[PDB]
Amino acid sequence: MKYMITSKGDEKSDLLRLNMIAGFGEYDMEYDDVEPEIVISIGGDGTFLSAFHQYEERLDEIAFIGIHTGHLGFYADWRPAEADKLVKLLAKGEYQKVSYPLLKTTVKYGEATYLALNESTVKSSGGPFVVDVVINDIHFERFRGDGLCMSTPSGTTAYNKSLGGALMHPSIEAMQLTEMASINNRVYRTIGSPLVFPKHHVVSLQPVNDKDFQISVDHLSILHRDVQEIRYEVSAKKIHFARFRSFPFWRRVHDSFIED
Amino acid sequence: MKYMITSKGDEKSDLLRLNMIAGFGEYDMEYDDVEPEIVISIGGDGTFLSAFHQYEERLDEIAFIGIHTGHLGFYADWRPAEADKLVKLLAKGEYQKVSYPLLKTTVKYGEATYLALNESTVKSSGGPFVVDVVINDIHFERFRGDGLCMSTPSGTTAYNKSLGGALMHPSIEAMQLTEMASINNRVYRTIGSPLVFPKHHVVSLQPVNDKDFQISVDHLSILHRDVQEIRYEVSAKKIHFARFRSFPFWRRVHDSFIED
Amino acid sequence: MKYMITSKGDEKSDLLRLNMIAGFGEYDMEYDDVEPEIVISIGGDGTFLSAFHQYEERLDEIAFIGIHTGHLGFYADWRPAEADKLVKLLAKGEYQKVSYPLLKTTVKYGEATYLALNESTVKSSGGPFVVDVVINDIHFERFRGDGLCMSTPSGTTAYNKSLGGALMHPSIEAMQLTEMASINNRVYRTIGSPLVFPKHHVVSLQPVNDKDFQISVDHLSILHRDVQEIRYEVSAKKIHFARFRSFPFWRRVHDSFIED
Amino acid sequence: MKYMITSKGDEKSDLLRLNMIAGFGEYDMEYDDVEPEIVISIGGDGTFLSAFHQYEERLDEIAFIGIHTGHLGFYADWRPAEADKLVKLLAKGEYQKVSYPLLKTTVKYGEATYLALNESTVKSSGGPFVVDVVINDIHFERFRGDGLCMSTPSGTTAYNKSLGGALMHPSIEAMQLTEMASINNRVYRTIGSPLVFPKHHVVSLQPVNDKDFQISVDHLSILHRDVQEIRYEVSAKKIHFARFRSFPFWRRVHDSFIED
Ligand SMILES: [N-]=[N+]=NCCCCn1cnc2c(N)ncnc21
Ligand SMILES: [N-]=[N+]=NCCCCn1cnc2c(N)ncnc21
Ligand SMILES: [N-]=[N+]=NCCCCn1cnc2c(N)ncnc21
Ligand SMILES: [N-]=[N+]=NCCCCn1cnc2c(N)ncnc21
Repeated sequence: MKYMITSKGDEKSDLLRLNMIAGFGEYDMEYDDVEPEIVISIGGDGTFLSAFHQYEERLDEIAFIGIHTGHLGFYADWRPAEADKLVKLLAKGEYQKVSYPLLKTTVKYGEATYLALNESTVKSSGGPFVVDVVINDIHFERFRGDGLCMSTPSGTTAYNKSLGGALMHPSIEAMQLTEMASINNRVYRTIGSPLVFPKHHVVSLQPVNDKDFQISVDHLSILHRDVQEIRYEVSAKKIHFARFRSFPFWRRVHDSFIED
Repeated sequence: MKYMITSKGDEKSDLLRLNMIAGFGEYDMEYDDVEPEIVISIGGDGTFLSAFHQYEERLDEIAFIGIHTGHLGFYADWRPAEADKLVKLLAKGEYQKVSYPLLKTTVKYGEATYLALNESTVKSSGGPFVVDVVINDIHFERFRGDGLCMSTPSGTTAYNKSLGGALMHPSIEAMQLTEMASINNRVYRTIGSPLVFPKHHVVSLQPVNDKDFQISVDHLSILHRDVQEIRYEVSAKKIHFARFRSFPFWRRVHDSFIED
Repeated sequence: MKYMITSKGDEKSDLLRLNMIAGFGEYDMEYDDVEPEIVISIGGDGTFLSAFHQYEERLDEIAFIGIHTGHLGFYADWRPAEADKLVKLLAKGEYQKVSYPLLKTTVKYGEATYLALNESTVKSSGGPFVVDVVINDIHFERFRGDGLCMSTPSGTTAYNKSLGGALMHPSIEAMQLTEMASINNRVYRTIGSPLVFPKHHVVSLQPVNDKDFQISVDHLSILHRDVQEIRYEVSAKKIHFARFRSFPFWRRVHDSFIED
Repeated sequence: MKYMITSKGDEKSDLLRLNMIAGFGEYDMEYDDVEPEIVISIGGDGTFLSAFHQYEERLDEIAFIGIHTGHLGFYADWRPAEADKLVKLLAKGEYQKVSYPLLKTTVKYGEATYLALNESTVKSSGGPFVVDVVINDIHFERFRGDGLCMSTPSGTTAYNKSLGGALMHPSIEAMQLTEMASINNRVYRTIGSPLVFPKHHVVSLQPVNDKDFQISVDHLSILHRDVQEIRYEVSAKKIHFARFRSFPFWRRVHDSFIED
């Protein structure tokens, strides 16, 4: 059973990484960042996202685990001083795997798929943002504002939360769309409410004038030219976590936003 | 196969009801409001809610169908002039049944269960509303404001929508909690975001000073004294609709809030 | 120069009141709760509101001052341990007076005026809340929801803030109206945005079906039957504070909601 | 008394412009786009903003007037078919001038002032947006989100409205700040409520890491590097409108967002 460990690169996370590799050396555990089976993130949630995207082609073969050196994270939910007990149970242990749903983002020109852990956003490159929203091949609305954000269940606690979106429990295979500063007068009308779509529903964005958009998936932001369709749906692929303890999602929400 | 038809009582809905009973008389269809198998609502969504609560003890044995004489409703989605084609297919037809999730509300003193189609709300009888929120036996927050609203998937388009809640597709077995004018300063903290809970999750409300609350289930509002716990969870019971046509939930949302 | 002191009634505020009366006795300062010139509140903001409404017929003749025994308040902005220095400067001192705007609320039947320090709210007695909104004799909208709240500048930090309202600086003679869980579909339309009205603007509420409303002014809540019009405007009367120090309104907002 | 007329450039507005110049030729009215006294905008609100910024150095010497060829605008509030009656009263008439407040935006490096009619916004060039907010030389908060928007009274109906801001009547000399998708957890805290500042209050933005910002004034968007301070305050300069009729601001709000 192979493993690898990424670090935030600062003074604290690098020294915590070298002490776990030394601890993992007392066990016959091979370090392999090429085709690992246990990926360990040390730092914050952004480090976990980078660690996730580094191996998004082997999601079935990998069980993730995150350690937080700064604040408490939603994916990095392991205190740094608890690493020695983590190394012990992650070696000689069987534990159990927990899986979360993911978001597929398809872009067509005149196809490019993506996998997101938190959210995927769309904005305009310069001019005003105007798109028609199609839900299962039915025109629902014509949005105009700053943009739109489609979130995963676990990602509702991120950017989705800042846009008024609802926090969904990760056991629900769904995706949530939220609006960014839309225009609503007697002429232009958007729904306003966040929308939650189940598995096997397809939300499609279609341009109306400008065909250049600034699509961002998680932290990765990029620019697309002459875009024909942006296609959202819940991915069949799932991330796999490795849990040694009961840390409820609703408890992580509490400690992060209420008090801890 | 028995049937019954409730009416809004006005001049328009009563005459539409008598023309369907006459149409149903050409077929060997017995009218029975005691133990029917097909309940028909004529009027609005409020008439459908009353028709629902009139037979919430025979939900498996009943397939509902609603006709709207005023506006377009979410449960009453059949144009009045389409009643003759409805009577024809509802008699000699097999159609297909569609089921939505429901909400169970338990109240304990020193137990009383309820079934809601839209939402269940809690407020205080006079004084300020203060409750502790417990999620699966874990204290999540101490709310203080006007009250709280727990919504069903199909009920997100009602009161839940007015509170900033997200609109969920009815195929998702879940419930959504939304806040009513909460207080948030450096001392008192609520989450603010609407919360979506899956099946088999229990949200419990517990008093902090006053033990009298104005609990309302759908339209039925009542007052409870010396309350110990308000217990929410997704009911195992489901309502059964009878669909003769493709009318997507997202299309009903469009026609009701965008344009029609 | 006469004075009086009200108390929250608890063990802490009553003992703090008797130590100031003893301190005020070393000076030739007459205690008079009939026609005072300096009203002192000890406890919280609710105690200050009661102290305000106890003498709302002598607002020009009174300069208010509040002490907070619990949390920090917006009107009770004096630490309890700073009472001896307060008694000293309030006796032999000239200080300076600060004035805030107030809200006039007129109710007509088939007239009853009120003065509010924070806000005045309107709801329905049982049935749905439906009112037409008239602004300077021009029909602006037909509201339907839970109710409406009209706030004073200093009251924007209270109930107005919980309804999404903006926080106005008290030096602005204005009033702010905010909506309570309104209904908005393709048929019924409200503005949604909080509205800020200047001096000499009249916002009038007019019933549409039910003519019974639960009008509340600050903490005082009451019920009115067969109501014809609810009339809002900025009062010409102003409350008078007595400031010995620089405590900016924006600083009080910071300490109350950010950190202190 | 000189005059000039700008056009949207389309087929409809250009032909409406040439018919007014011909009408203004029957009167001894000199056309002068260098130093006019009456500026006329034909098209939309964006055309009025460009017409405003074309002469923001002669605001006292100019009384503006806008005609709308597309929708109804807030600054272009004159029906196209009413141009002949406009030309008549604008020539031989005295009318009356109406003045609105404006927003001053100062940027310092290691000064550049601006005048806005609607709003001024700040965002980050790439990285996360983090700024400290200083109000009259007092640190109020440390914002982190997408950005911030400071609005004028008449501009509250634009971008400010899309951010949850309140609509202020133009007779109030003030400015309103609204937040753009801020982050709020147990660590990072923003006020959330829109803030309304009176005349002679200074809101200052100060960077925390990145010193490059995408400042936008009305429609004009630009990029600033190595920024030290962004300084907001209500300008002493005021725009001057020329009104021939009673068109209340609250009525323009009604026709634009409710119905017309
Ligand atoms: N991109 N970036 N950097 C900002 C990272 C902010 C914290 N954060 C990242 N993911 C999150 C998540 N799923 N739930 C809650 N909080 C999260
Ligand atoms: N109680 N009551 N009367 C007011 C009824 C208002 C309309 N309405 C009722 N249920 C609804 C629902 N599920 N989705 C959308 N709209 C609904
Ligand atoms: N009614 N009551 N009790 C609840 C009192 C809550 C605190 N509070 C009262 N006035 C306030 C005000 N103007 N600004 C901020 N906070 C205020
Ligand atoms: N920049 N740009 N183009 C978009 C212009 C949108 C309409 N609009 C411009 N100013 C406005 C204002 N003060 N109140 C309301 N609506 C306004």
